[PDB]
Amino acid sequence: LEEAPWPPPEGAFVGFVLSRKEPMWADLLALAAARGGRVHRAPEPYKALRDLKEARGLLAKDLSVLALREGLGLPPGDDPMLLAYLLDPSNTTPEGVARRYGGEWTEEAGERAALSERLFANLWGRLEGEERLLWLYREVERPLSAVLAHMEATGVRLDVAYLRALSLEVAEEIARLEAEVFRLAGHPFNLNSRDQLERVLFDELGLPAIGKTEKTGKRSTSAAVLEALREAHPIVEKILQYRELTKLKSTYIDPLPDLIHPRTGRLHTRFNQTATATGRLSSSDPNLQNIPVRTPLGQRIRRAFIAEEGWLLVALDYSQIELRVLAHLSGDENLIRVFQEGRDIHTETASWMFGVPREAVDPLMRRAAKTINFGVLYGMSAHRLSQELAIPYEEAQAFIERYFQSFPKVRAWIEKTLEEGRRRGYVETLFGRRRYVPDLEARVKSVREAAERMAFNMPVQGTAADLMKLAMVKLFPRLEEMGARMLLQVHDELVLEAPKERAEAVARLAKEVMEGVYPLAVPLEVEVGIGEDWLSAKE
DNA sequence: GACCACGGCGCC
DNA sequence: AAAGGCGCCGTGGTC
Ligand SMILES: Nc1ncnc2c1ncn2[C@H]1C[C@H](O)[C@@H](COP(=O)(O)OP(=O)(O)OP(=O)(O)O)O1
Ligand SMILES: [Mg+2]
Ligand SMILES: [Mg+2]
Repeated sequence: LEEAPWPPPEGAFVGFVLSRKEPMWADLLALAAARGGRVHRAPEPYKALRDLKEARGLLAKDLSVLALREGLGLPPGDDPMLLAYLLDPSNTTPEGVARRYGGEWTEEAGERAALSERLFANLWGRLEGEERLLWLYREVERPLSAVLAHMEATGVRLDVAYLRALSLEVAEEIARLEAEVFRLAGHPFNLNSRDQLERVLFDELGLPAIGKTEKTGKRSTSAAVLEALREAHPIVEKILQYRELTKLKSTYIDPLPDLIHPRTGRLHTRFNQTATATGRLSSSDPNLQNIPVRTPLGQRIRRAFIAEEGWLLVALDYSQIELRVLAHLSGDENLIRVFQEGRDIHTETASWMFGVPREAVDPLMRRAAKTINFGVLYGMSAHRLSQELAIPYEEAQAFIERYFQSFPKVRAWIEKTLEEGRRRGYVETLFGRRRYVPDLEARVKSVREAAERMAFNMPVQGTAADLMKLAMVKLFPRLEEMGARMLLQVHDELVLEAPKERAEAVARLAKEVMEGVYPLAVPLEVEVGIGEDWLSAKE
């Protein structure tokens, strides 16, 4: 491959080396580009960044985020990772993709640029005549990479001093709990070691082991086990409380304040575009899609995510999105009329679980009801239904005679979905995103049945993901116009930041864009709230 | 220091 | 522990 002096012509493919994976923290070690049988290697990569008009190549978005960090608008364009991921969503890393589609992912920018060029050639050919995947690439994934780059580079503000104070308070409560556990154990041990805990609970104390761990067959110490032991010894309660606190402390309270960026004063996640089997995004480095919210301490942590001075957070959450998608994908009339009319199913379940009027339902009672209706839907055991409801098997089985009894075409839809996955080797979303599920004709029931659950979940979860992504693509230019920002995506929700004076307008526009993204046989409802913090913006 | 598997658990 | 999708923790082990 011919070496030519740096600058490349327009439309060249880029290769780059980062000192580390996170583009907001990374030093740009090298930059190169490829076109027309020439490779161009940058003498000094930061300065060489100014010459490009767009990031075109493997991991295009990551380079674009680093460009934005440096005050440059270098939007991501074609990325062979996105083409390969649409073909087969197990194409998630560039190591894998290079080997599969015609090269080797090295640690050299020039080779990486050449690799991008020839991988795009090959992958663009594989998507010839794959009209619906091409639509997803042009209308969702490629434009979405730009949106996510802005989200990544913008970050979210975090109340740091508040989290530091919270840390010292939770440290004292943890100390209280561990001292009481050690007394009840009759000795101190490492309470964070589940192996040590196993021996204390089941050998030294006499408590009955319920279940076993999956890979190594040890006696389980999980919450589900411990809940069934909640009055068989006073120690179990303390352990459950200790687990809650140390999880939140070790994962959220302590690490997040140390991740504030020195230039932005904000906390920056990565939104991974080729990481799931269904077409959802993921978030990492720090994961901001699992910030807690259920428990009171969880809520305290969520209040730490705050609007910039003079701005408000706007949180928009789709209501019962997968259930509405199912009504559409299947065509079940009784499910369609429930949404056409305007009933609630999470609240319907909660008021019958807890045995209270509907007016007496609240947020945390609906939390319980989400394990039940989703859980039950995607192939839950009658037996486990009994456990989390905490009732007999006779009442848990008859619920899956009622949750299903009314809806003939859901069953027919699952079965149709499974038979097509067996035939074609893949299942698909409403827009034709594929997941290959090979184990549907496996000869071992438990493997076959796990594969089935995965297979009929994907059109549902994947369609909801497609809708949210499309909604993000259309919403983004409208917010830039209003001087507003998109901060986070959490599967079925978005969090925006709007100047105080334009917040209510932003809220109304965003809602309307999300409700009418792609009309279905049933309406999409979005709940919206505005606030100084992430918690209060939903309440 | 790094990587990994595992159990465990946060969110959707 | 009991018939969906993730990423990150501490442990325990390894190199
Ligand atoms: N426990 C779960 N198991 C499987 N899927 C889940 C679970 N919790 C949530 N999801 C999926 C299904 C939801 O439609 C989707 C979005 O989550 P979420 O907002 O919490 O519930 P929801 O959209 O159905 O109700 P709502 O928004 O009205 O409170 O993610
Ligand atoms: Mg939600
Ligand atoms: Mg695991």
